[PDB]
Amino acid sequence: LSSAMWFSWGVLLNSGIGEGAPRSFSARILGMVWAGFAMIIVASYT
Amino acid sequence: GPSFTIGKAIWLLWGLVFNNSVPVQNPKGTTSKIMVSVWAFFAVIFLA
Repeated sequence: LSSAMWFSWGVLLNSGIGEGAPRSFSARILGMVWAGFAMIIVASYT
Repeated sequence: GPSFTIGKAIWLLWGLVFNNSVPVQNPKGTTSKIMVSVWAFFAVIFLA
């Protein structure tokens, strides 16, 4: 669904667009890992 | 009611540029979302 794509793009770019809520328990770990990966990528670039 | 305004888009963009800390109101249009994302990418690159 478009909600997952919007959430991923917002997390990567840190824009706040969309209000995606991954209520699935398994999806929560994936979301945290994706946020950590985005933070690591940004820090490495800087 | 408050769908969008010219004075609120400026505030949202200014907040996005400066690390996106201040609260903002998201737009209600699919087309505007792409522009917001591109502006966010530009802001992150500029801050870095």
